[PDB]
Amino acid sequence: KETSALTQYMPTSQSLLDEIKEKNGFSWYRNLRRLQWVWQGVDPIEQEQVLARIASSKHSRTDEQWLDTVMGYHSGNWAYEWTRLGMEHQKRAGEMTNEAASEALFSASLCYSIAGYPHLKSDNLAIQAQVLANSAYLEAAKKSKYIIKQLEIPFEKGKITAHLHLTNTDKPHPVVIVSAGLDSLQTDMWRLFRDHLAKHDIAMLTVDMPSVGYSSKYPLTEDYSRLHQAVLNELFSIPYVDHHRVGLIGFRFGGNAMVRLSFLEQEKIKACVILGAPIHDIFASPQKLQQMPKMYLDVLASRLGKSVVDIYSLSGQMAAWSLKVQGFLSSRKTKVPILAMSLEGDPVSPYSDNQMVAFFSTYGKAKKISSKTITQGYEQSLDLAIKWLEDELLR
Amino acid sequence: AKETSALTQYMPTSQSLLDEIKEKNGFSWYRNLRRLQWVWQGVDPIEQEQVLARIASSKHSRTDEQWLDTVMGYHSGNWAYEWTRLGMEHQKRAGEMTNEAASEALFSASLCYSIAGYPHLKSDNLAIQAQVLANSAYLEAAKKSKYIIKQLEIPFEKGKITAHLHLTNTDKPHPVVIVSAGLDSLQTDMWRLFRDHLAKHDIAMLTVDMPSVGYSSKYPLTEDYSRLHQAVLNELFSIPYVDHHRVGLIGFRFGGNAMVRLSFLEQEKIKACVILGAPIHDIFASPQKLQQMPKMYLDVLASRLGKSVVDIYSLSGQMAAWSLKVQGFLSSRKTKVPILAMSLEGDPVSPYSDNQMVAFFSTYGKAKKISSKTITQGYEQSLDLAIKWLEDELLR
Repeated sequence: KETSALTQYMPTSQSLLDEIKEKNGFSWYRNLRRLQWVWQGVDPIEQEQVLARIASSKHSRTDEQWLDTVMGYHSGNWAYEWTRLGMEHQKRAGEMTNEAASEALFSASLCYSIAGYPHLKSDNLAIQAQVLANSAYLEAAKKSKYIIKQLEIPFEKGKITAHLHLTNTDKPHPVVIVSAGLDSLQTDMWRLFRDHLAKHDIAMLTVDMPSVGYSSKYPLTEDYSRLHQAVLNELFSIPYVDHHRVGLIGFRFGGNAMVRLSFLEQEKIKACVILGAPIHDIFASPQKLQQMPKMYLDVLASRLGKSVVDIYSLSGQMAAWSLKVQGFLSSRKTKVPILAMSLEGDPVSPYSDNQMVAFFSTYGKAKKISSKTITQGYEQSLDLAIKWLEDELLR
Repeated sequence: AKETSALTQYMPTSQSLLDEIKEKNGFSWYRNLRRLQWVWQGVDPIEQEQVLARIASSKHSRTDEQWLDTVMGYHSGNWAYEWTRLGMEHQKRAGEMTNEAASEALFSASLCYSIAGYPHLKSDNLAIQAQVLANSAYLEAAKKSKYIIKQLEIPFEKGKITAHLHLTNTDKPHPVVIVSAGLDSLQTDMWRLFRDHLAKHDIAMLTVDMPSVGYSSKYPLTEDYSRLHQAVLNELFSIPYVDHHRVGLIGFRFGGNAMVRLSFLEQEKIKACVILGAPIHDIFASPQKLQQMPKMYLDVLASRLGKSVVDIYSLSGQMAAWSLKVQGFLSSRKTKVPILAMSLEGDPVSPYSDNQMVAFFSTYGKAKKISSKTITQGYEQSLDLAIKWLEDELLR
């Protein structure tokens, strides 16, 4: 029961899947995000090594065309190789100083998360890896000189778990609420804080979208930005944060959620940055959704709790996740300035989607993270985005 | 993230009592290591020593420096931390091994993750997450095993009961043994029992957590605490892999209390029952003895009974309801089920008088006292006696 075969599809969808696979010609089931995972903290060379071991394995795969589908839990297996790297980081933290061990443990946590990626609900190995990601992160916080508090907010018969990151507790700090993509965990953004936000005593408060990680028991529903509203409403009682200086950062669908929030809570938000967020295109165009890779569809099916999946039907009901169809991107612009960006060629977040967001935001801007230029590309774009958000917050 | 030994809340005079007896005993451990030796039969001695030395050697702050296993927080020296480290090593080695060896390394990993959470207190978050690691590793081990392990889900009281059916094969219906570990152990803690004992005669093992424990944590531990095992017994007719006409029961500690009770309630579908270290009457009928039990023992009782603040005086009084004698099972007529009741010499939880009582009220029943104090001899002897008793009835 290897990851890529866990999700079941209807006969006609199996045919569609086979065609998309043939058209793509990709050598991987999973969508590889090597650049982003490096930005998040994975060493390029260790990544190369892990992926090469996955790629070179002679063990049987679910689909030989997909290098990352070695079926048994042993060398070659995706979860296994990534878990081995995480363990290597975690072991080394043994006789290190607290700071160096803290960072070694944060790296361990990311490796475990990637090991479980895309985090399908039914994936036994991913479920276990998520635990490992969490324990590593909490061990890392134990050793860190920064303050990391795990907050619990009661909501709809359950509790929302968020992590607040502070440089100190000597005054309210402007705060940035962050939410990663549906296939990421809230503990995957330590670098965002340590290399950027921390530089100015700007706190980071991470939150899992409904159906993800700590929020896995909250269904998505049409009101998928609700856990964030809940969290926003609790800020006033957290003395270490300045609820008057709240910024937002959303990745992928988390970004879609941050835009919604930017309209719903217009008067309480200072600024917002979204990266690679699906805003309208993919959701309002059935055929486009019908051309997405199986991994992306397995995630959507898993988060929505679809047992046997019918892509045709699914592609039809997603239009509701379009912020244009919802009616946010049509009439009045939001007072919240929004910086919307994504890498060139991203089918999930086309340039047009981000142009839309900027148009309906007072002072909004849509930048395209370019390639071909390394020193003023990915890393620089991220940097500027970051800088701009601060300015809105610190100013 | 409170440290395990500090999670249970006691009323001032109860804490006072706890402090007097802890001071009187002068024990160096919160957790009962002697008790843990049942499960430790699955982990290598050299590894036990190494994990325990790291825990005891730690310079990190403890809730109580008298109890070596109470290092606070998730870092070196912490109990869950150290055992989880060993579990991870085994898990890593498994991926480099092949066949049965790989299977066994994952079973070792699973058992280590389980030990990490011991005694599995409800509000213990590290233990809860360790339980997830235990369950995931157990499932990966089953996938690698040549033996068959089926996770069953039985609908009950607007819920589901999760049980694991272990089989040597599914070529024909097999005699089966329903098992219940204590209130401080998980149903997945018994791979050894099946692999090294039941398996030789193709006897299947069906594990089930008692109410308030593991997979059955959401089921309150009422007075009818044998109901989940009773519901599982009824599903047997529908499981073609088992011979519902050849069913046995093995109960460990409080689990044993539950199997005796079931042995009286279902005298026709149960062909034999064995219990080890089961608290049948003495302790629950003596509040004075209970009041002197170690804190970990009481913490477990309080957690399973779902108490918010604990009053040892009232709690000791509440337990009388658990005596099988007080319940009326051990008083009138004998049960037709053959019950073997045993415990080790000097168990303050399961005295010989307790087991003699059970044997008396059992037709062809027998009580036995394992005069040993060493685990090596006490385990093999008691278990060897158990399997023999079961085989005679079940392989007939």
